Amino acid sequence: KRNIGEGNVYIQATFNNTIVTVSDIKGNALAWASAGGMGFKGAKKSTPYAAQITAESALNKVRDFGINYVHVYIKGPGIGRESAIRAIGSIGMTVKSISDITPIPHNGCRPKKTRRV
RNA sequence: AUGUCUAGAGUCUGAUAGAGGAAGUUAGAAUUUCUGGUGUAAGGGUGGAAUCUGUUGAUAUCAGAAAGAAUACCGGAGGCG
Repeated sequence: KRNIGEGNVYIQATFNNTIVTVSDIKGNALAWASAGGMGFKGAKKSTPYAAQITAESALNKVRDFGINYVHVYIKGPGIGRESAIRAIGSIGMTVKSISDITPIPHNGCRPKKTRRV
């Protein structure tokens, strides 16, 4: 039984999966959840509905860590990232900032090759 | 074969644009690996799966260190050779 008050919620929303981590301001992780862990599999893992369920389950995991004050971090092009933020709002835990940490290189590390050569 | 001229072509003077070339320095983002924390059962991937990765602590997240390669935005019915 601890009280933190402040916190962060990281959300990675790629084309295959959604991962939601709830962590301190320092960044130390309190809990996490994922679409694969929420029982979905296959294309369901990347639908906006699965993102909504994953996020709200992640926060329900941490109902009793005495936090109501979060910074949202988003990366990835997934369709339902807005749904993740919307569900975080729907749970009633208030947000103070929304950010993106999507890595944009300065042209290094030549990427993968195209599909269907 | 020997002269003459300046409009062709050059030299000199002045102005000016440019990823032109070579050599020597420097930079940050991102990625990977390694080390140290938080934390748990998935991660990853496809039309759909599996191989693979992960309970020897993954993925995710925070901090530090190292190396390599390439230079987003400017940036195009551009510029130079």
